[PDB]
Amino acid sequence: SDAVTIRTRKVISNPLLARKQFVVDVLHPNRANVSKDELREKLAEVYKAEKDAVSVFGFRTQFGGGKSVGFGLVYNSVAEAKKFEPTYRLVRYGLAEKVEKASRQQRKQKKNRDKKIFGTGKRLAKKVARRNAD
Amino acid sequence: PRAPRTYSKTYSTPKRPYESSRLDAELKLAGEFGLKNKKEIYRISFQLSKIRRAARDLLTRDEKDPKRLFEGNALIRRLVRVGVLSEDKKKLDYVLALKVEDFLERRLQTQVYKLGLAKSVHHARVLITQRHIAVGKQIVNIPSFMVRLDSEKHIDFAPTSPFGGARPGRVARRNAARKAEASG
Amino acid sequence: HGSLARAGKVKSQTPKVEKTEKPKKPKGRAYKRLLYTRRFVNVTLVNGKRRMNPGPS
Amino acid sequence: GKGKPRGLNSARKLRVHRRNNRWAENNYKKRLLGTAFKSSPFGGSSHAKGIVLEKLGIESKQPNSAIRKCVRVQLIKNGKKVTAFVPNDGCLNFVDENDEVLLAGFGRKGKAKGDIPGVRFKVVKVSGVSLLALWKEKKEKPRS
RNA sequence: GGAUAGUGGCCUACCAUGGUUUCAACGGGUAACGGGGAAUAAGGGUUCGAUUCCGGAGAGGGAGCCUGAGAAACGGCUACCACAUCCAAGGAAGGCAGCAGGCGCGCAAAUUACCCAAUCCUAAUUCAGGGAGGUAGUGACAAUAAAUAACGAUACAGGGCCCAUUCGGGUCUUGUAAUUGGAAUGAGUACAAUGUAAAUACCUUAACGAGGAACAAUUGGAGGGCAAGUCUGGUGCCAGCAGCC
Repeated sequence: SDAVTIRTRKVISNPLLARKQFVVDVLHPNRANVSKDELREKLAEVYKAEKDAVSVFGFRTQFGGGKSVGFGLVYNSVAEAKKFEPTYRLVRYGLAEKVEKASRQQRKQKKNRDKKIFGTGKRLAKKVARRNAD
Repeated sequence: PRAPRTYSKTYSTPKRPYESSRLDAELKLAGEFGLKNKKEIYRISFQLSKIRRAARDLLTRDEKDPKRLFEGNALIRRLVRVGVLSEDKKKLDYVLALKVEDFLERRLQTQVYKLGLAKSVHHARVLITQRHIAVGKQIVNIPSFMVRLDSEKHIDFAPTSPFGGARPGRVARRNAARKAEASG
Repeated sequence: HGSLARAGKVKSQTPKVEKTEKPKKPKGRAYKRLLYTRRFVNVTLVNGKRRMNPGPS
Repeated sequence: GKGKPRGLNSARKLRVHRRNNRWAENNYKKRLLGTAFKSSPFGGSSHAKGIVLEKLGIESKQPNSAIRKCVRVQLIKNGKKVTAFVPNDGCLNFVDENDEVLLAGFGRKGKAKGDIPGVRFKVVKVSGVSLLALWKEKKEKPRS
């Protein structure tokens, strides 16, 4: 790009979650938009921590272009990020795997199934076998 | 459950519709200040009516009345901030007197025309809505602006459009491709 | 006089004429521009009382 | 003098006197009695579906001379018989019989509009097909 | 005195005959839940308020009750009434005025979708669950902004001023135009990033995207109130128009 000049604003250290938080602006002219991974590597080298440790979310583009503004958040390390952050944030960064599930309606259906069943099920299985034998 | 969003209009239709004097006056205003809508005209008249009711029901009160002081100073402050009022006429009777023409000349489109980036208020309109303008370092595409005079000091063309550079044009590149094929 | 018939008489009996072609007119602020430049800088009909639809006189 | 008392403790006399005079007023009466809901055909509703049964050739009141081509309608929710002015030209031929038409009022709040006596209501649609649309051929009525 | 968690006709035993009323009791009606408020106004006021918030009532109509701190619970039981289902006819299971969705009623009202990412709540509890809630789909209910077109030169017609050397120039005008040219982005396609739980939209910007045949703004109305035809054709108190005349 041409002079992104990523600049942080309102920085503050929160030692309780053991992190530091700020609202950040990038100035991109002659340029469609920055990317999240680009922003993360830039903040990792300007604040020296790690790429998988620094985080970002938001980044609305100001009208007409020429700049965007969002929230950037660096952690004390990768392990701190992994333990504290949400799974959706980790998986959109690529640091973890989004566990696959079915539809919520299907989870509720199987929930109703094993709610209508009582006990483990082996006895009912043997009973249904002995019943459907004839 | 979600607390309901306030909404309220910013215009009011005429009490009595068909008065040729009124109609010709607001048509005069639209065709000289480059407008599309008697809606917009009513809107400006509604702002003027709002401030006029405020001015009346404030100047009704005695001097050194802290209500009069506070509300009149805030009205003065925003009127000087927008430039509809001057920087040396603070006696509240000019506020009683002020004009839809004053509001319209403080708008952006005819301001652009006075600054000379248009050659016609309609040209100013099409430049505003096609975003070949910016008052600060960010583009705006609304005629109805009520400028704050820092914009006035800071007018220029759109940086991210020709007449302020950075690109020749969509149809410019189109014509260039045409001439490239012709030369080829 | 037994006229519970004849409905649609003149609408059926009318000689069908159709709208001639013409360019699409200015829209919106352009229309108000046309109205201003027709009514005021065009001084075309100011005889005594400013007609707007002059019948052929 | 003037009639109306003036004492500082007679507001009761004032309200009850005013109550009687409001009963003498027009719209207070029919509103508080619910004539629109108990005796009027619509039931105070803005419109109403209906089924035409036959045609009527009401002549125009004086000073005028015409025949107004209205119709006879029955409602559904009520089952009351209503007359209705088929407004425009040819629309009667459009709305011949059995049609599940829509009716509304004239614009005079329970009275007849012009030289059209006995009629307070008119037709606006035909089974979900508008009469102006039929008249200008922007749409067309399902034939069957 | 019983009952209540508690006062008290709350209920019982005995006793006195009282209590409310034209300052509208009691009975009837209500398209009556009340209120914070909404429309509307010089003042006074009138009308509405089912409806996001507060307090009430109800779970098809009534009655009863277990568990529990808290229910007269209904997404808890028991019976009756009216509804309605599955039957290998012996029997069994239900209450969408919860979210979607359907029939009917009508003038009159959305998808049988995605997510717990937020806002909160619950549990033994950070971790789970939540049609509470958020997202998207339908959506011209209402509100904000705002495209549909502009600009230069070429053929006519002007107004100041210079020459006042005739009606020659008109320097400059501002419109009239089967004149001509450019540049100028948007609607829509977007590669993409961003958006968000995942998205789809907004904003961003590549690449593609007008000369009107282009990308085509309708709805009312022209005798008055009430602004806008003494125009053309058809009709002939017929058809029809018109809120009032």
